[PDB]
Amino acid sequence: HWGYGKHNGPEHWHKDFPIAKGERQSPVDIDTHTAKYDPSLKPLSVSYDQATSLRILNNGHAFNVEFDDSQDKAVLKGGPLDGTYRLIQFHFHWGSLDGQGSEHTVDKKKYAAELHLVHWNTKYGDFGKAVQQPDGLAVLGIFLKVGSAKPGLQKVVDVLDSIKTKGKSADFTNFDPRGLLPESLDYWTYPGSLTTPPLLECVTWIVLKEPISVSSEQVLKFRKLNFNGEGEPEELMVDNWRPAQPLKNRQIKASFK
Ligand SMILES: OC[C@H]1O[C@@H](O)[C@H](O)[C@@H](O)[C@@H]1O
Ligand SMILES: OC[C@H]1O[C@@H](O)[C@H](O)[C@@H](O)[C@@H]1O
Ligand SMILES: OC[C@H]1O[C@H](O)[C@H](O)[C@@H](O)[C@@H]1O
Ligand SMILES: NS(=O)(=O)c1cccc(F)c1
Ligand SMILES: [Zn+2]
Repeated sequence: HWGYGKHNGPEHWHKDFPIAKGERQSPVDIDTHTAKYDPSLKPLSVSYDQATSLRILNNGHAFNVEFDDSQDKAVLKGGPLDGTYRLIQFHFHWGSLDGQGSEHTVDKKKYAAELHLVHWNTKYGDFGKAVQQPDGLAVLGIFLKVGSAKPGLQKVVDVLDSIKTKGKSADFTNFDPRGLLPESLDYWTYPGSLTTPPLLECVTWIVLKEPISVSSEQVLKFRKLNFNGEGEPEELMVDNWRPAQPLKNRQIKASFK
């Protein structure tokens, strides 16, 4: 099964998911000097005040915080997006050390981790139909650097001991994802893909320029999770990131002059 190890990691994925070598794969390096300000991008609207979180799950690759997406609540609109995209889950990618962990890079810089808030285009009715469409998904990506603690992350940190191994879940109601955002919504955007199998080319990426700061202790607790299930040999859940992929025939646009 796919994973991040030497024998099943990103360099192997193409054998079962040939789109891994496709024309709009993610992540990419964001060259900040070649990214061009796009005056046509509409204002971005992150509207999370009515979000309904439900559960946190260790899926053997990362942990997902899942949201009720049965009606318009937490939604992402504007920017490059045509229509309304509903929040379904967020998760992170992170490293074994603070010097790596992000999927996107900024002028080749790797951050300690990267948060992905995943949304699907409501015109397609359900996530499964959305991932059959070129404009089915929008992922809001946020870099994490290590410094001061992020208060809005601590509830996540503090529940991880209850979902240590693959297949474990816990109730995670009444969590406010607004506490994970930076101050500024300046962003870069480009068309890409899921960064894990099945690597589907359905995503409008919106990557915020301003990182959030998290404490060393917060990210260290991410690294205590396990890729394996209960009773199996312990494999620490670290380095669950895909490296940057070829930009090919794409341009990265900036929301800011
Ligand atoms: O409890 C987390 C969040 O859930 C939302 O549904 C509420 O409207 C917010 O006020 C609250 O902060
Ligand atoms: O032909 C000129 C156009 O080239 C495109 O590649 C750029 O995205 C546009 O910003 C530019 O106006
Ligand atoms: O908001 C997410 C979670 O935070 C804390 O773990 C609370 O104890 C729990 O009740 C809540 O579900
Ligand atoms: N890492 S990611 O591209 O955000 C992603 C991968 C797979 C499924 C999904 F909903 C989101
Ligand atoms: Zn992701």
